[PDB]
Amino acid sequence: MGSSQPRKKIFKPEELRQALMPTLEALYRQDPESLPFRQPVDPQLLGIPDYFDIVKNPMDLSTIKRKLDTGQYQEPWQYVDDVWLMFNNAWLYNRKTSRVYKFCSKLAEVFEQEIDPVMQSLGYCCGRKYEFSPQTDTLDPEPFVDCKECGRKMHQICVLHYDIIWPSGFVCDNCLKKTGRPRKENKFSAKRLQTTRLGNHLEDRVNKFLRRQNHPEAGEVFVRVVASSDKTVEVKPGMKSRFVDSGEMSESFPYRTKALFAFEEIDGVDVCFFGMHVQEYGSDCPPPNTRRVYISYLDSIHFFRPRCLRTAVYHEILIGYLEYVKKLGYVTGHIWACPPSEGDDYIFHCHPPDQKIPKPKRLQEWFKKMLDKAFAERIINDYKDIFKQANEDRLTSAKELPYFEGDFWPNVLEESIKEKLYATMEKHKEVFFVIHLHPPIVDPDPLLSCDLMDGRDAFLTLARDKHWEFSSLRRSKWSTLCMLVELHTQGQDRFVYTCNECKHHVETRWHCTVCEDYDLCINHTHKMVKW
Ligand SMILES: *O[P@@](=O)(OCC(C)(C)[C@@H](O)C(=O)NCCC(=O)NCCS)OP(=O)(O)OC[C@H]1O[C@@H](n2cnc3c(N)ncnc32)[C@H](O)[C@@H]1OP(=O)(O)O
Ligand code: NA
Ligand SMILES: [Zn+2]
Ligand SMILES: [Zn+2]
Ligand SMILES: [Zn+2]
Ligand SMILES: [Zn+2]
Repeated sequence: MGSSQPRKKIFKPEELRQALMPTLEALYRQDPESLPFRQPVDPQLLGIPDYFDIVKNPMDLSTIKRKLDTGQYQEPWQYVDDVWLMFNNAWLYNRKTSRVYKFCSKLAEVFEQEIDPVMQSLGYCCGRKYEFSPQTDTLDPEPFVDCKECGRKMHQICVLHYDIIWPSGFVCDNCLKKTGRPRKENKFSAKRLQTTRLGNHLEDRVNKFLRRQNHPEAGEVFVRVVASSDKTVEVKPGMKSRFVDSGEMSESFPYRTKALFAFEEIDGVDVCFFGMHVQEYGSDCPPPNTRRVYISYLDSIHFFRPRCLRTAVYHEILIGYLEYVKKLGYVTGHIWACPPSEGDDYIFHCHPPDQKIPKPKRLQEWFKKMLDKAFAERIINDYKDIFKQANEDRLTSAKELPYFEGDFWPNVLEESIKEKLYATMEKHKEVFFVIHLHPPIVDPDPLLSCDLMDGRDAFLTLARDKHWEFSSLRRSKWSTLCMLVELHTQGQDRFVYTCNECKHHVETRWHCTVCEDYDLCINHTHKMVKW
């Protein structure tokens, strides 16, 4: 296996030592925390024959200092990787309550805030050793990539490099200030996802809302509908033979499901922070589902900036949804406020460890607060929970309850035929909402075939494979970076162009500077370029 990198950056021992050992010194100065670490662990002094069967590679301050003094480190990452082995040996062998487990953690905390700046003016991203959170003994490591001119290794996630975006390879940031080069534009951006009138309504709505507070840290939000597709919900086999063979409810119900996500600009790059799947039952769907929308799933990662605006924006999105479908012609909407099972994530592959999953009452209350200003903003006229609504309308048949795909009710009914039930309704009153917003329906928006977001399973699965975690701000940015590459490139629709006056087909064409999607034939107010 041969090596080439003609003008590599090589660090001479004194360069490395002179820069890196200010950091080792900070660790030695921690008294008493550092004293079990100034020496290699001696299992016969400590009475733990355990150790070398458990820790297959001991490491300690003294060893790292001698490696540093003799020059056994060629690249700084080897120095960094050795102390993390020292910490990792500590955190492993010892119980999470040990004294030296803690000592270590204080040492880890100081090495974290010392190594990052040093490694940065050595031209590197951080001085951290990163590994992906466990899946179903081993962890997978964060990827690295090497600058095409430096040869110096950096965290793929730290510098957000992706070959599909920049196919000429990765080149570092100061080798571009010396190249005179600025980095080519990332054209695979959340904003540049295909725009739709639904998506525009919600981003246009929250955007000046955020200006309504004008907090300095706020950045742009892009809302995009990334998948849209006509589906049919089959009536499940219990109610199957008892209501449709009779002919009182339909065999299937046609709906249009959409998946839609919201992104914010953080540190200059798209971060995805909200996702939702809806079911829209139009005006030719027969009773009981006619003119009804339903929120299958909703999920969130909390890194929205600033956090004192976070939830407000979730609401304005939801508010904007009912505002949008009201006008298109929908009349009632239906929420099942059920908080995530397990450590089961609804949409996003791996939530932050310290993001709290609400108690159902908290989420119920949340949805009630959300609804209260839809009423007040003159948007919906009111809303009840399912019983102050079911028997206000005096429902008595099992066939009158809206019948949605994957909803609770189709399956409680499903094997209540197998074996009473108005009681199983009334226990779960506050988890199911019914929203009154108020001539056929028209979805102006086209259909977006994008299998990845055709239901929540495709996206979760692919992130698990590819370690697109939403665990931290930095991992969030990286899996947004790649989520968007998947949406842009391997979506299932490719585009025929039309010229807005001529009805006609175009390939050669002129496009407006500012119009949302406006081309016109060579065969007007706007500045146009030839595309
Ligand atoms: O930040 P929120 O407005 O998030 C609302 C969401 C519904 C988007 C969110 O909860 C989410 O990501 N849900 C994922 C799955 C889901 O909701 N599925 C249902 C689809 S119908 O508000 P939260 O409700 O998340 O919490 C706000 C504050 O309350 C604290 N908190 C949440 N959960 C808690 C539990 N179990 N115990 C104690 N406190 C809990 C959070 O820390 C939040 O407080 P801050 O001061 O903002 O940190
Ligand atoms: Na342990
Ligand atoms: Zn890094
Ligand atoms: Zn470089
Ligand atoms: Zn024309
Ligand atoms: Zn025009």
